[PDB]
Amino acid sequence: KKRQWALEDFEIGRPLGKGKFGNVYLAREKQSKFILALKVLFKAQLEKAGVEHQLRREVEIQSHLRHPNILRLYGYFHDATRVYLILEYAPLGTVYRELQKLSKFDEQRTATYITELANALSYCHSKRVIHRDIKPENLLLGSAGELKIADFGWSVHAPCGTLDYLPPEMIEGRMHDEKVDLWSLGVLCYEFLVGKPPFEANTYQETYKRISRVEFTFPDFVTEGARDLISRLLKHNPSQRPMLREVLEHPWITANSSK
Ligand SMILES: COCCOc1ccc2cc1OCC(=O)N(C)CCCNCc1c[nH]c3ncnc(c13)N2
Repeated sequence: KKRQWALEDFEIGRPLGKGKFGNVYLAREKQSKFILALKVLFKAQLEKAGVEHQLRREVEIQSHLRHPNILRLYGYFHDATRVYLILEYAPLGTVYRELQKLSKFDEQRTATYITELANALSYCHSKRVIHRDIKPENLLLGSAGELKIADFGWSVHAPCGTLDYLPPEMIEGRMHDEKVDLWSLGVLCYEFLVGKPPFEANTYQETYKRISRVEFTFPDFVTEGARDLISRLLKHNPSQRPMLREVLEHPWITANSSK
């Protein structure tokens, strides 16, 4: 990097969101006036949870990712008690909150989100990078409503968390592959259109069985092109899922996506 960062370089503004390990704040770099987000994580929490060194890896990965639909990490630093991530600010907030406000997305908004996700994942696959738990809460909106993936690139542990967004291979304790991200598109496409993710339940263990079985239904208003895309992405067998190019070339995506 070009700079040594300290907290005194930044004027902190209001909280943008509150996470398990800490909060995200609006901030402004004092000398340049550059507005950004600062995500502040407590070291003690990271340690106790056993994710401290995992974060380090994901930050290094993230620091090398440049793409209009991937939230930019500009730098990072620390002090005795906290880690600080210096991020691109996404002024229209999370897709989660947009989904709550609208209850569900129309086909053009969904198709365009899926296209933008798929471009970002395709850029990440060209670097051998994958994701885990891509969820509306981790997807952000830029100044012109463009999707930004905030969820860092995933890095594994040595060889309780929510199951909604995980593919069969992750949960059955099996080998995994970039094709996890194809499963993620399927889950997200469904959730964008329907308003809830497709394997939801009141219990984790029930959600587990639903995913393993790929057991889900479509409400009557979900159209055939959409049912086609979602069903090809939610294949139990990773090899039967399409490639990212096939998602971008799918007639329902091309009929509804903004070009
Ligand atoms: C290990 O860390 C990986 C990076 O993860 C994140 C980077 C940036 C994020 C959120 C990230 O994770 C999710 C999280 O911590 N939440 C509290 C969810 C709230 C979303 N924030 C709302 C928000 C609004 N405008 C923003 N501009 C930039 N970043 C933002 C936000 N938040």
